[PDB]
Amino acid sequence: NKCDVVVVGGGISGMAAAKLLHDSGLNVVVLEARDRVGGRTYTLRNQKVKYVDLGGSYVGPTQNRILRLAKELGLETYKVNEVERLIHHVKGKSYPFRGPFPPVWNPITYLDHNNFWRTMDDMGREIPSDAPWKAPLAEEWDNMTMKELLDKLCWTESAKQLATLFVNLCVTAETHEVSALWFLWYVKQCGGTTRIISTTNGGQERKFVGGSGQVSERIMDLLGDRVKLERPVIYIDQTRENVLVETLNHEMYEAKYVISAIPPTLGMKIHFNPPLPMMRNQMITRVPLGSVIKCIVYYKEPFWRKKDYCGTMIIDGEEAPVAYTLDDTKPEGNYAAIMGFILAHKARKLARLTKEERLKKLCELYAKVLGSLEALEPVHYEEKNWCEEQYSGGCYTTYFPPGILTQYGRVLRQPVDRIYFAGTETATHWSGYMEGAVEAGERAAREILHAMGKIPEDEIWQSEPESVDVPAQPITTTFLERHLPSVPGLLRLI
Amino acid sequence: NKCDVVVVGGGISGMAAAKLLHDSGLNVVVLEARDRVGGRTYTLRNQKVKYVDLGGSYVGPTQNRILRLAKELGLETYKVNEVERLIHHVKGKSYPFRGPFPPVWNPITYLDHNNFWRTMDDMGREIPSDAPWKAPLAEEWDNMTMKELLDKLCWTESAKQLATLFVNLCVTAETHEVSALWFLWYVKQCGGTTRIISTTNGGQERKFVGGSGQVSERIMDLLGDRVKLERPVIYIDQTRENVLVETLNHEMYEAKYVISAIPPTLGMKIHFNPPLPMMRNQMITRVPLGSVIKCIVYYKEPFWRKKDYCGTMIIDGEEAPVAYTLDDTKPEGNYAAIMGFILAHKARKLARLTKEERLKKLCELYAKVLGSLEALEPVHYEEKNWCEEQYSGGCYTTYFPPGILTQYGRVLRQPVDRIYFAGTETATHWSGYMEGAVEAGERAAREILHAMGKIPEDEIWQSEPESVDVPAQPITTTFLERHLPSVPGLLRLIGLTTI
Ligand SMILES: *Cc1cc2c(cc1C)nc1c(=O)[nH]c(=O)nc-1n2C[C@H](O)[C@H](O)[C@H](O)COP(=O)(O)OP(=O)(O)OC[C@H]1O[C@@H](n2cnc3c(N)ncnc32)[C@H](O)[C@@H]1O
Ligand SMILES: *Cc1cc2c(cc1C)nc1c(=O)[nH]c(=O)nc-1n2C[C@H](O)[C@H](O)[C@H](O)COP(=O)(O)OP(=O)(O)OC[C@H]1O[C@@H](n2cnc3c(N)ncnc32)[C@H](O)[C@@H]1O
Ligand SMILES: NCc1ccc([N+](=O)[O-])cc1
Ligand SMILES: NCc1ccc([N+](=O)[O-])cc1
Repeated sequence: NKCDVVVVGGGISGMAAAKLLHDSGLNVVVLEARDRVGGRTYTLRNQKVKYVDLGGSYVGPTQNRILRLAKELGLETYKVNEVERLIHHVKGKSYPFRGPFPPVWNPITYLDHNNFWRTMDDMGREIPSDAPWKAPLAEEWDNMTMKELLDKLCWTESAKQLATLFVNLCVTAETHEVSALWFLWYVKQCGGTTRIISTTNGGQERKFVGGSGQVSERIMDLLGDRVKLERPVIYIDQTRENVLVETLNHEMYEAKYVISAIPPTLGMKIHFNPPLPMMRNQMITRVPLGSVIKCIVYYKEPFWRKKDYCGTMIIDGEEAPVAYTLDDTKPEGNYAAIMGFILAHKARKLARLTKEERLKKLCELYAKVLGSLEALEPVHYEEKNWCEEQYSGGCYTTYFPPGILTQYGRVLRQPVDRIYFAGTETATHWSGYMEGAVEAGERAAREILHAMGKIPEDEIWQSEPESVDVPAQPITTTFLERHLPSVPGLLRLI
Repeated sequence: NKCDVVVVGGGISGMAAAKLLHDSGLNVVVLEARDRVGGRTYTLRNQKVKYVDLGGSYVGPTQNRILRLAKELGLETYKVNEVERLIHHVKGKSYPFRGPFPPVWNPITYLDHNNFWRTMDDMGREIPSDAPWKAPLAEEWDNMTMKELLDKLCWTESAKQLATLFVNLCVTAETHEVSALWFLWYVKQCGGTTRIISTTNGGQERKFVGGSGQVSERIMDLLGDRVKLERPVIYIDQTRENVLVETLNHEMYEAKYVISAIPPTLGMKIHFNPPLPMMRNQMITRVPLGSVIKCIVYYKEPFWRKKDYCGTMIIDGEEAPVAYTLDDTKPEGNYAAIMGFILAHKARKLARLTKEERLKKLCELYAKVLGSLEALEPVHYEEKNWCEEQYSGGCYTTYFPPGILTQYGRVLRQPVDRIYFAGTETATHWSGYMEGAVEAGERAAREILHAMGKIPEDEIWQSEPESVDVPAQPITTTFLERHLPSVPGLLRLIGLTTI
């Protein structure tokens, strides 16, 4: 029944908010729709895999909040294998390489690739992390898809194919589905292209020993009986002195304040009294999540390492079910595995198959790309299609179709009376990630502390000390990278 | 508690489904979220206006199902005033005209305008009404916005400006928001550009005497206590023998079958057990409704008619709050009024103002467009912002952003076990309209009758006899319209003789 704050949603963001409020001495209740916490993180345990992250998994330098929270909970990280060579597979052939970016030899193609990445970052510098709709060319960029941008920018099919894969991998959506403004903001707020795509020194550097699901589980342990599982919220009534929150099983909860820590569009599952203001009412019908199947194929050994391949594959083309893989082998060197993402329209297309059929397709792809018959002899398989999840809507995160961010973006984290908005979608740094989940949860919790007169306005947004365990190397460019001309620039010079 | 079919939603589609089922001898219940039926139709009555439609209103030739349903309920139509001249207001000046299309004098601009409309219809012919995703270039067209299509097609700012206004008016959304495939389908399934934009001989030809909301009200009267108001559905459980439907006030309903007659995205407000299949799960988060404020300004007399203006204004330009108006005077000639739409981004922008501030802006616009100081002397004002409606989501209808119709379109009316899908969005002829609501409601009811073994598969989709009261003139083109070149075609012809 009665408490200080009801938190709707027990993913990382809701759990982080609840923990903060609880630690401050308030009485909190977390209402969670599922029979588990973790949300878009989910760690499966069985004897075959020991543990595997079927949802959110990777953390890296500059993600200091998730690192701090996890460390406090007694968790440790290990490094994703990137010792040996990466592979770029293009037009049916594998090209091994080192460093974050797949190399390019054709000079014209080199100029075009260089200019594409550079231009993404140039554009991003004009986009405020906390208010992308304030970009000088906000409307122009918002009224275009990433597909139109790429069509204008890329003078080679090669650069355009890699740019397209980059978009599909980053936001699990097609270039024609997403706003140019939103995508450029998305990249910028993760620290730029190099940081977002990198394993070593970027977002995919590390995983948690034992799985990321332990973050939400261990907070649930701390909160004890304050977490209510299988309590989908159906109704929020703000017409009276105390906020009334009702669940599907008819339980009633009364609080001074509410934190909505669910994906924005999942706000649609709640009936509001009084109705939401017009802008939020429409916003929450305009913001879908992307489409992905996360697939993990297990092998007797990490055989790719013997051929001086780390297990990272960047795989061009329509025929490939999976466009990106990483080595998912345990730090001990056992439970050898390849993690792959089936992205965007392929998730939709390949979902029609059976589990066994998808396994076979992945193994045949990997055998080709790795040039290894050993890829054809899997010992186990796990996968999760996030498109089927009623209480997620997709993965990894919410994307903004053209026109939406400029028109509706400002209401995303705008409080509605006594409802404050957490969830990774509301973060300003690594929004879309576990890191942004923590930022948003703790910020929403502190907005409530301030509303209660407990802290100054000054302390709502709080900086994070850099992790000593995962230090960040700065992102550098070369003189030639900075100053080499684009394709049209070379033509203007001619 | 127990019945044959629960219908979720008491708008025209749900009411049409419920009526058909009831007439066939089944026990039906309608569960309606609001304290009223009608949904996206709403007829306000007070002494100042007598009655006024604040939501859906116009019907016209080829909309035979809504016409038949309304006639059977004892309703009559009247013709929207189009006796005098229409006005096209462009770059601060008004140009009166007759006929559906605003005329163009510059022969280059003339070629461009002609080619634009022609091309919309050309492309539409390639799109099946019942399966737009089967169009030969479906993916190509779906992966483009209407803005990109317009940028490629229109060689003049003049054609591009009018085309933009046409999209905004038709689907209450910006050109950059909507799929080109979806918009081309949407126009084609209303019978094409001429039919959709026309008053005389098109969609805006007529209104119902007394308001469109009488359609839903009169069906409610027929069904009696079977319509439950203020019963928003929160939960549908299909795990057992009978389907279980729960409302917000905790009432339980058990049925053999369910019809969902709500806007597709509003399916999100229901928790499903078992969960929806993956495609529908994601589809319902991908399909927003448009943005509109419908505004009616009342005057002492229909003074525009004295100046040989019928009251239709097509008003281009960012500064104009309202891009389209029609005369909304009663057929008796009293309660003189102008209806105008505030569309898409302007609905969002101008919603920040007060009602009094919006009235002032509209009057000042109308005075300018009509060249009439009388427009500054309104006697009354009514308006409705459909963006604020929890149980509509917007108006007039659902639009599809780029990429969505080809990926998700096929599940829109695909049954989910014992749930069948009605609502205007699922129609194949005049989807988006009251007409499409009737088609979809009755088709969904018959899908259930067929499932029950009561009718053959053959009878699920049923043709409609043409109205005798509202006959449809065919859509014609001229020889020149058909064969005049586009701008680039003229240029190709020039480059050819220069060799
Ligand atoms: C799915 C996924 C995500 C992911 C990714 C790969 C996949 C396949 N890889 C990631 C990675 O490597 N590194 C990273 O940092 N992030 C990665 N992502 C995304 C990441 O998992 C998410 O950003 C993060 O988990 C989001 O957290 P948040 O707390 O903001 O949101 P959530 O996990 O969805 O939690 C919401 C909870 O709310 C419950 N819910 C939903 N509706 C209700 C109602 N009505 N009532 C009560 N509770 C509700 C959900 O069940 C959920 O638990
Ligand atoms: C808003 C609008 C619409 C409109 C238009 C102008 C405006 C401003 N002009 C039109 C016109 O001139 N001619 C025409 O034919 N159509 C026009 N439109 C669109 C038209 O009104 C709609 O196409 C039509 O009314 C749609 O009917 P349909 O039956 O398909 O859908 P609905 O009216 O939205 O009814 C849905 C009902 O469901 C209830 N609801 C919603 N959620 C729930 C839940 N969870 N549980 C129970 N009931 C629910 C809604 O309250 C509604 O009554
Ligand atoms: N959520 C996992 C993930 C996200 C982004 C990239 N990337 O390369 O941009 C790789 C992997
Ligand atoms: N829903 C009203 C309406 C719809 C479409 C048009 N049009 O011109 O295409 C006019 C008015």
